Parts: sequence; structure tokens; C-alpha cells
Amino acid sequence: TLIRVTPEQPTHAVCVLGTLTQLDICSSAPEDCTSFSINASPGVVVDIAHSSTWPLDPGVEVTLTMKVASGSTGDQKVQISYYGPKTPPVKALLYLTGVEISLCADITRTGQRTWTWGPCGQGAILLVNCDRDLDSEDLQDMSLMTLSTKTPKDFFTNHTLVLHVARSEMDKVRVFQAKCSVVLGPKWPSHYLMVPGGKHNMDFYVEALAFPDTDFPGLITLTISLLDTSNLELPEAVVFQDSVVFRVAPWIMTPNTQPPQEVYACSIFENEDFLKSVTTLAMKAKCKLTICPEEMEIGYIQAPHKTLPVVFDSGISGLDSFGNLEVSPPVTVRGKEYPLGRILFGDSCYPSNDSRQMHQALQDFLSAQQVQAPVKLYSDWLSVGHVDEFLSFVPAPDRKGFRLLLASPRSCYKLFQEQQNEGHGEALLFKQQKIKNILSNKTLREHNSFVERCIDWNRELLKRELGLAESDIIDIPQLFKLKEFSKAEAFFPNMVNMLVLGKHLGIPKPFGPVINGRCCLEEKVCSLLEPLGLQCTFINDGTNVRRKPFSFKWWNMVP
Amino acid sequence: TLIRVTPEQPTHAVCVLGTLTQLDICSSAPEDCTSFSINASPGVVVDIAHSSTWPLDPGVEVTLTMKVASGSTGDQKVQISYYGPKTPPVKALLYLTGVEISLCADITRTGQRTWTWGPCGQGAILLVNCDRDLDSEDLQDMSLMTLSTKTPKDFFTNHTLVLHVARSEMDKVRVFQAKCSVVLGPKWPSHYLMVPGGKHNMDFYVEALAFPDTDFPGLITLTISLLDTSNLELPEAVVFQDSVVFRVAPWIMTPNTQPPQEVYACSIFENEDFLKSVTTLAMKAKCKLTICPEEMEIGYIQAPHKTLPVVFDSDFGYVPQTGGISGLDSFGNLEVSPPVTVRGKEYPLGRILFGDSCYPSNDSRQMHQALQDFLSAQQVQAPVKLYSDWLSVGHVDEFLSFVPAPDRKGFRLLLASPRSCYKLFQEQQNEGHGEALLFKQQKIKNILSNKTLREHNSFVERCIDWNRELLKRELGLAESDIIDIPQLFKLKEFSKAEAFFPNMVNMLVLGKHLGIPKPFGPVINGRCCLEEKVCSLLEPLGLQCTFINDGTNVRRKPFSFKWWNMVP
Repeated sequence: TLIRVTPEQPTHAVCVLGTLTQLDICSSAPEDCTSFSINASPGVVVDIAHSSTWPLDPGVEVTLTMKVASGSTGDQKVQISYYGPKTPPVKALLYLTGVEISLCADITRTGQRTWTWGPCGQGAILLVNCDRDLDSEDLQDMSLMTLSTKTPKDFFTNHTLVLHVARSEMDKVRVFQAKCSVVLGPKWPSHYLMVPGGKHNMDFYVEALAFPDTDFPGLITLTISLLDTSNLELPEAVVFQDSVVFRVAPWIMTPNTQPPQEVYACSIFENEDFLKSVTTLAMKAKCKLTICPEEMEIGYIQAPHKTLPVVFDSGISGLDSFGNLEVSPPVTVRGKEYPLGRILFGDSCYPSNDSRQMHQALQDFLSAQQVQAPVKLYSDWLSVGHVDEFLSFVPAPDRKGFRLLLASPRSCYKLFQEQQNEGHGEALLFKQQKIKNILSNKTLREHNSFVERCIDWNRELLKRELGLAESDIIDIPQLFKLKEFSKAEAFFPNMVNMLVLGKHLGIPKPFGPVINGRCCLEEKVCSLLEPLGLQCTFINDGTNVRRKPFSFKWWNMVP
Repeated sequence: TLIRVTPEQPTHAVCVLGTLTQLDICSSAPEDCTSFSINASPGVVVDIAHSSTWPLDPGVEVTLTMKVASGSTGDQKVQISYYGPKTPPVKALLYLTGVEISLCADITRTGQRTWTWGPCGQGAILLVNCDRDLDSEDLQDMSLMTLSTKTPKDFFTNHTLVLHVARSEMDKVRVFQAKCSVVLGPKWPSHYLMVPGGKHNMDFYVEALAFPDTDFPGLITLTISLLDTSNLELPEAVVFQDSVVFRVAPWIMTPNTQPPQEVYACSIFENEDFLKSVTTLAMKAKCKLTICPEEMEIGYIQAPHKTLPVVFDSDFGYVPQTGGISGLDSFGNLEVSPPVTVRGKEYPLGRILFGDSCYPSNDSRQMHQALQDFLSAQQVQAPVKLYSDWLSVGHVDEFLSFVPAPDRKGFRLLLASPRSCYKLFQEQQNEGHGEALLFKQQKIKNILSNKTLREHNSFVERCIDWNRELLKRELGLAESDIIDIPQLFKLKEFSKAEAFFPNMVNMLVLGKHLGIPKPFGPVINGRCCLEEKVCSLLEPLGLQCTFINDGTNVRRKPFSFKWWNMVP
């Protein structure tokens, strides 16, 4: 700020430690003036920012700061002298006064005011309080704001400290003083602080109320202001202001390759056959299987002090379900490394009167969480319309680190022809049809060509939207047959959707052809999956799999 | 698209140029094959990624493309000679075919296929059809995209081409297929283009319907899809897809420092003397004064086709809340700074400044948020909030304004500073002639013997100092570029500030010629003292001032700096 002084009478000024208070000596100068000498207190930082006896430049900023907060009203005073050849120097007095006002927060991102990203960047992280709540848990889920002012005892008789936020971001932040006392929030964008003289520390804890959205660009700001108030008839004037940086935590979705922590079940009560295999699997996996004690997708928000998990659930189309919403492993797309995955979702290739796609609200919601940029897919030609019915990710403890199982009906034809060319071509599937009875259906060949053509489009679109390669995709046999409105469906029960319970998993049984008392599809999928290092269990086939939240924190990427 | 070859029979396909033709080699491989070979001419651009014994690698990439276009089916032949150790070499066949597909437009931000800002960006700007506006006339002002298809004639009997926009973007693009023409717009998301085979060129004219706003970042995309319908019962299969991207041109405001092209007037009063002075002043400025025969800001949406002037209001181009609004969000509040440099970020197109309070409060006033989010969507001009609620008018131009100056950085900011008025009054009374009458008439010694005025007046100087530091940090200004205009302020009910005598800074500027309202000040030596100072400080630089007893909107030239060359 600027203060201007009149030589005929003393006046009162205030400088805050840390800011360079500008002083102009020329505009309000005495009538005749050409040379200046500074004889000031040793404790005052009086610098010059733009002894060579430089003349009175129009704009010559003299920066002023003082360190030691006083005890009385304006102990320190400053005087200037101006020596010329016309008369002895004239005098000006300034009643200066030091104070210290500091607002420190989670500056190190370890646990400061306007939202900001950055792996090496300044800004605290806010956990979204989508629930309405003490003690340690409050100390550990809200960010830390600490207020420290060193002042003269009677200094705040004529001064005031005010704490405020911008009016566009007022709705989605809230701060408590330390039941909890509301300082700011959706209703109060500003407040005045009651700080007595000397030292008084009042601490604040910060929370949000919403996730990044379309109408929420990505700032929440804080600014501290100092008011000069010496006269009771004039409006309040400002002397000091600081404005700095903190950011909100988004929502996240969890893939099927993380080491699980807790898995669940449903209520169909076929568990005695269903949950027997999965229960023995969890005993093999040493995972804690609390079945459902008695559609729902599991994510987590994180801060430097907490990683509280959350769950979400849901003019309705068949492509809007979360089964059409599948998250890739930690990925790297064209240099942009998404350690939190790229959400993958299916819609049509061109819209028409009959095309289907997601609600734009949901796509924008996943877009606004710029940690996971979504990807458009093509799963409209399929009758149900989900991506999980033809794509899946399974853990890979070697090579690249994750395996994409993709349905491919053309390897099924290869195997069926191969085992028919071995003499025993009368294997019974499931009515029951021979291998010849299926290889002698020309309609199936054309249906298969059409379905594989639709598959390849999605395939290419994953290889470009996930940074994939030919070595990272493995094909599983699955024949397809069309239906009403010429929509595709699987021939035998789907084998690409399955329960990943670790490095060993559960796949539904094919109930297919029997080869010397064994199912050929089963031995093939085991010869294609197990050598990588997995173990597969086969069962007649509702399950939600909570996993360990990522070691990577969302604030360490550059979106 | 992926192409798969089965050893039982060869497969025919159409390979559109622009996609590296990928070949699948593992899913449908022969039962005894472990290696295979290729046969083609040296001129063929064959792309292989690991004769020569190429085995069945899990990640061997095979992409093929051609150096010509085919209007005749299978003008080139490519046999893939799989070779087996104990099996005679089986040969997968593929009669190559390429159609010439061209989606040509103004795609260097000059209206991956993406949009990037900067002087060397990619994209196409479209201008808003804010008018209520045959085929020969609109070809110059509109954006025309050229779709060139060179395909065999028999294609479009079992193939269809489809143009479309997303199911969120229809109401923001209208395309005309070169009166009434609905291709894809407010009601139609897609169009089945009836394209005769052979070689054919197609033109579309594109106009918007909305400016960048809160919900619209500004980018739109248009995609053409090439399908396949060989069978009449099964669904269509996509063969190729191409895309282009546009951005809506955003409205740009106009500062008070740009050369004039058309000055406008309003016959609110008779003001014959004012009118004669204005026409004399405009003839001195050599501008075409268009009197209206019986606020509104005249900007421009600059595009690489035309720079249509834009009328923004609360002819040219004309671009709401039910009620209960406050008067201080009017358009006199929004003033455009010249190009500046703020904390490193440099703004060639200006920094919009407006009226608000320094800290939000219950009695504080601020602009309607709609304009703030609007001009924020205009990422070209990042706004700045200032401390100008301490007046009862709340307009930033009531105490500061930018005048042209051929010296240094080309602009000078007049700030209404109380304290120079008192300084000059002190000097004039010190020299002796301190009893001249002002204007209700009051004396020079009387005001200098008024201390209440010195306190209201010093408080206003404190507010001016705060806003001065704000401009030094939010406009990157300096202390030497601020002329302290002598001007006194007073307070009224609710402690709001007002001008005492007519404000010399709320002046209608029409170039270098300052139409300053008359101060009606003390008379000494023949002239007015405030007039004396303003003539003794501006004239040594070269300005010319005329003092009228004061509704003049001035359309001005564009900055000639293309908006698509800067990074928000």
C-alpha cells in the first residue's frame, strides 16, 4: 500500500511484516525539494525499488517493512530531511507501527487457500464432506488453517482483521474455528476476527461440500485483509492483503487389478453353490469375505491426512449402467500418464433416431474429475450394451502388468476346426449340437463376421485410447448369435465377465463340449491364462469388490 | 478397422487412405504355420515392426498404405505368402483399394484434428450468425468445408456415408448443403448423404447459434462416417471415420484508447453549442460523425474472414433476468484496460476492469455474475475486480481512465487525485492571489481553511492508493504512469463519494482530442486554475483539449492482433 505524509503535522501509519509497503515522497512533497537523506531506525527495512544521488524520479518506490510487533500504539516513528542550497532541511514525521499477521495452512501438502494442482506445486487438499458429522477424526479429515498475529495490546482498538472468500466459490468451502463454530461456508463469504492484543492463536479447519463439476472450475481461494480505521465517520480502508492456494479432492473409481481388501456378495441365495467356490477362493486368497449381510460402485477420496472411501449408486437407456462404465488399470496414454486410470465407456458410433449413449451429465461428471479422462467406446450393437461383456482386465504379475481379455469368436472357429480335423468331431455342447453341426451353419459364419467387425472397431479404439499394443490383448473364444432388431448376444454363457479376487479368480463354466471327460474351452482358457501365473476356478455363472486405494495420490499428477 | 484373413478363402476389403492398414496374423493362422512372407513392389510403402524369416511374434506390427487412389476396384494386388516348413506355402490374398477422402477446411486456427491455441495452432474459427439472415452471396462470409470423395461407382449401392454432430452440440452448429436446408442442426443430429459414386465434391456452410458461455468451452466437432451395408438384413458396419473441429468466435470489448471509425450521438438535450463543438472536434479528428436522426459497447468478433462489429447491450450485430436488478451492474462499469503485463501473464487484448467491493459483505455491491462468467469464458480477456464501491455510482471510469500517449508504453492513466488540487491551491495562495472565486462560488482561501474537506479528501486518497496498488499488481502498472488529476470528492447520505465540481476524468474521448467537461473553477490571470494545470501538463506532450458543458458511443478499429494467436 501507499501512505502519504504531511510535513506540518505527524500522521499514523502501519506496516505489516512480510509485505513491502510502498512510500511515495514526491507527489505530497514540500514545495522545494531536490535531495534526500535517510536517517531511520536500525530496525526498519527501508529499501528502494524501481548512493548515486539519483534525482527525484516521478515514480520512485521506497519499500518499508518493520519486524518487531510493538506493545504500545505506534512506538516507532520515522523522519526524513531534505538538504538543498536554498534552506536547511524540512521535517516530516510518520507514526509507524509493526504487526505480524500470518495465515499458514497445509503448505507442504502433508498436513493453502485457492485451488491448484501440481506434483511440485503449492496448495492444500480438501476432502469432500458429503456427510454431516469429533476430536481426532475432525483433526484428521479437515485441513489445517493456523492464524498467528503478534500485536500491541491496544493496536486493535483502531484496526481490524477480516477473513473472506470469493463469492463464486463460497458455496463449496466451509471453515470451523477451534461444538464446531462456523466461520465461513455456503452462507458467509466473509467474517471479522476478534483478536486481542499481544498473542492469540485461533485455529480453523477446512472442508468442502462438492466435487469438481461442470459449474465448478477448480479454485477455492483464501484471502486475509487488514483494515485501517482511525476515524469513526470515514469508511474502512485496506492496508494489507494476502491470497493463496488450495484444491479439492475429486471422486475416483477402482479397477479390478488392485490387491483387494474386502469383497461382498448379493442376495439370490444360490450362494451355497455360488459362494462355496468364492469362499474357498478367498480362503486361498486370504481375503476377508464378509458376504452381503442382508448397482453400487466403490471409490475413494484422499487428502494428506485421510483416505476415506465412498460409494455411489443410481430417461433411462441400457447403456447408462455401470457395467458399461469400466476402469482401466494405471495407464499411460500418449505421454499423459493416468496413474488413476482412464474410465472407458461405450456409446454409439454416430447418433440417429435409434442410437443410445450415456446421459451427458454422467460423462461430464467423469470428465470434471480430470484425474481420469473418460474414453468413448462402442457397445451399442450388443443387445444388453455393456463393455464388460466383451472386455476385461486381469492381474499380470509379469511383463507389462495387466492383461486385457477380449472376446474373439474367430479363435473359437480355429479350435473347433482343429479338433474336428483330429477325428472326433462329435463332441456334445450344452439342445446339443456337434462341432460339424455348428461348422455347417453358413448363417452363423456371416453373423460372426459382422460381430467380429463390430468388435474390431472397439479393439482399435482401445489400442489408441489406452496406449495399448498387440502383446497386451489376449483373445478368449466366444461365439455370437444375433437377435431382435439385429442385436448380438453370446452363444454359450459369457466367459469374459468374472470375479477377480486377486491373482487367482473365478470364471463361469462354459458347459461346452466334452473332450475325454474334459471341456475343451476350459483347457484352452487355462492354457491361455494360467501360464502367465493365474489360477482359474470354474462355476455356474452380483458382487462388489472393494480394493486398496492407490498408493499414488491424485494431487501428484499434472492433468 | 481390423482385417482378418482365413486360409479357407481370401477376403476383399476397402482400405481408405489416412489409416495405417493394420493386419491380423495370429487369430486365424494356419495349424502348421509358424512363419509367413509378403510379396509387393519396392514402391509400396510397407510398414513392418518387429525372406528374413519373420515368425509369429505376439507384437509384430504390420501396417500398409498406398500412394494413389482407386476409382477402379482392385487396381493393386497383395498376396501374403504364408510359408510352412512341411506344408506348401498358403497365400492370403487382398485386392487393395483406396478411395480419396478429403475433409479440407481452414484448419490452422484460421477459420488428431485437435484445437490448440497460439500463433501456430490447428483448428477453425466460425463466426456467430447473430443476425436473422442466396447461395452465391453467403459463400464469402460463411465457413465452407470441402468434402471430396473419389470412390468406385458401385460403392454407394451397399455403402452409405453419414454426416453428424454429437447429441449435445446440434443447437450450436447449422450446416447448409450447397434456401431451406436441414442437414444437421437444431433438430437433426445426423444426415444420410446421397453421394453419387466416382469423384464428387460437396460444400457445407457453417454458422453458429451461441457464444462461448458457462456451459460451453467453445469447441465443437463434426464427423463423417463411412459405413458398410453389403447385407440388407444385418446392421451396418463402420469402415472409416473422419473428424474436424471448430471454435465459436468470442465477443471482444473495445477500450477507450482506440482510433475512431464512427462516432455516435444521442439527442438527449438540444445542446446546440455541444453539438457544434462535437462536430468541429470530429472534423478535427477526421471521423464520420453519424448523428442519430429522431453503454452499448461496440466490439468485434475477429475472424480470418471478416471483422463484423458487435453491439453489446444490457445496426452491426446485436448480442435475461426477470427483474429486481441493481443499477450498478450497467455497462459504464465495465472498462477495458489496454494490453498489459500482470505478474508475468501478458494480455495483448486487454484486461477488463469492473466495479465491486474489496471484500465481500452483506451491503457490498458487485456486477451481475453472468457477465463475469461470460467474460471469463472469453478467456482472451481475463477480468480484474477492483475497489470502486466507495462511490455512489460504482463505475471505474469515474476516477481513472486511459488516454493515448505517444511516449513510452503508449498509454497514460488519469487518476482523480485530491491531493494535487490542494497542492496547487496552496501554491496559488502562497504566491498571493488566493481570493479568486470558483464556479456556488467559493474562495481559494476558504477551501484551504476547510479541514473537513481535507479529511474526506485524504480518505478518498487512501482509497485511490489502494486501487493504485491494485492496478500495479492486477494491471502491472507503475507510479510514474498515473497523472494525479486535480479533482475534489465529497460524501453524502450512506457515506458514498461523489464529484464536487464536474469531473475532468469522466470525459468523452474521440482520439487525441479530449472533450473534457468544464471545471468551472477559480479565475486567475484570465484562465481557470484547473484548466491552467491540465493545459500545462498535457500540452507539453501534444494533446489538445476542448471544454464542453457535459451519451457518445464510439466505434473503433480492432487491435489488428489476431485473437487466435494468444494462449489464455
